[PDB]
Amino acid sequence: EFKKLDDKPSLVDVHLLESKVYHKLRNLAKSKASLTAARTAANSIYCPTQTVAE
Amino acid sequence: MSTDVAAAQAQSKIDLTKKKNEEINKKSLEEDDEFEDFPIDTWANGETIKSNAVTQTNIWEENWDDVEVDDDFTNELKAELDRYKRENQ
Amino acid sequence: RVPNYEVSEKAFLLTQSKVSIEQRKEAAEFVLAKIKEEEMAPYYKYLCEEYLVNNGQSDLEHDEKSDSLNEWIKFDQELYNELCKKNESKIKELNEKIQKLEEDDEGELEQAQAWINLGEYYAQIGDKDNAEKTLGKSLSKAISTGAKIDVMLTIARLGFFYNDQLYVKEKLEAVNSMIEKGGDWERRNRYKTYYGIHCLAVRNFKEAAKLLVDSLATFTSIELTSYESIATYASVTGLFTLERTDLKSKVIDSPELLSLISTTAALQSISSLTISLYASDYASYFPYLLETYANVLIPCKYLNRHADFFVREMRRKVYAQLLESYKTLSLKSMASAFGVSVAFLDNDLGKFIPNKQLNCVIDRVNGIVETNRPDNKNAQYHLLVKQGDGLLTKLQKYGAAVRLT
Repeated sequence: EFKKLDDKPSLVDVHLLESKVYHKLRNLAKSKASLTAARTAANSIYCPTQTVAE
Repeated sequence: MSTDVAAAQAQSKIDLTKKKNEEINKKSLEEDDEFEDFPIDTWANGETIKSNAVTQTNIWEENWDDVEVDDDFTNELKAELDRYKRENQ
Repeated sequence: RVPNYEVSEKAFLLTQSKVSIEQRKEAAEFVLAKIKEEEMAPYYKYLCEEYLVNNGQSDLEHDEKSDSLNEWIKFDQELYNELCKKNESKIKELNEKIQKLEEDDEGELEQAQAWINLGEYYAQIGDKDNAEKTLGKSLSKAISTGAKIDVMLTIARLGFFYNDQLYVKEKLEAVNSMIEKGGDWERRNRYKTYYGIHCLAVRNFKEAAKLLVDSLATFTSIELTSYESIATYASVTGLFTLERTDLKSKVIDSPELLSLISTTAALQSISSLTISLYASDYASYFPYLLETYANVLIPCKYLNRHADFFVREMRRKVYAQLLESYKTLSLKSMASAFGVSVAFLDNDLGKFIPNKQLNCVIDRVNGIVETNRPDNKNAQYHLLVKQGDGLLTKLQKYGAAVRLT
């Protein structure tokens, strides 16, 4: 629903959680796919310290 | 019917008019087709043409079965028995 | 369409009596429920046609058996009266509505689509004969290629519903002709899984193995059994067909299997077997063998025929990999590895060895097992010369036939 309404600096966080999820289920197919996503979301720069550290 | 692989002997031969009578003769030489004596001889219909899965009907591929003994009974008796002997050692 | 493969799958459990008592009984309750709702009363009676006075039969519709552990199959004439009421009603109403759509004229589109709507009802109530006719009229009238793929498949699904494997067989040759003409990928995924399950039901697991890996990566769920079931089919084919290396690489490079972990008993028993087999642990290989038997083959429609074939072949593979790694083993060392006594092992080896797909011999007095399986030039020689006799033989007969004619 927030792909339709994306204007949030907050979805960088969602992307990072998802990547962790998939890593610990042990698939790298979509662990990889989500890390790329979060990185694309952090190109426009609006991230706290904590967010980049993650 | 067929003999051997069905397509390998089916394509090989057909009736011509020249050969036709001559086949009839080889059958008669034997005396009967030998597939109308066999039902008479059992005195109803067979009982052991149903003995195995491939024997029953030729629609499945081979499974190389001829004993029909389930192996799950014998394997459970093996597992449990080695374990008790070792435990009470 | 969709409820149909659930019913068929549950019913299968009542067909056997080698499954657990408590698993068959919950499954029976389910089936009665959808007998009422989905009108599955004709298929209830069909199970009784497939016994004749065989275990699983206790029916009050016809003959009954008291050696059955099934007792939840017992019909009523309440079941029968409820049927005639429902059948009669539904059909009269729904056809009437469909008839008016044919009357309103547009040949390619309106009529063709009206003809599909009959085939869903007849599929639902599990009559193959009436479904085929009405859906035949649809195919005859020009419609989109995807639709044609859908409808041929729909017919082929009624062959797995009754379990007449041949019925599936014929019809899917028609999919393979229309798959490229349509040239659609949506339904390409579905095809690979259907023809996959066909191969699964017969003894050709090599074809299945190549089709079913694809099924994991991308899945369409229409008219196909639940996805946890599709993982269980993939693991069966991989273990049976492929050897250490290929098998190993396959289940580490399939994320789909790994992200799902265990989620039903059948999936768990299959997955356990897998790890033990390539990892070279034979202690725990053997409990898993027993476990697969109970919870994987017997419940599945398409592997219950192979129940015994499966255990047979699997003991050969395990032994093959072991024999590969050793020049010699001692029988006692080889027994301790499995977790089975000394005498227990000798029987098992001795059923495989004269057939000669284990290619080892046993010095009994020395207690060693020796391995004289060639992998050299001598091995290649054995393969080749056997094929070359076969070339001669093929030319001999076809030669003779043409010279004479």
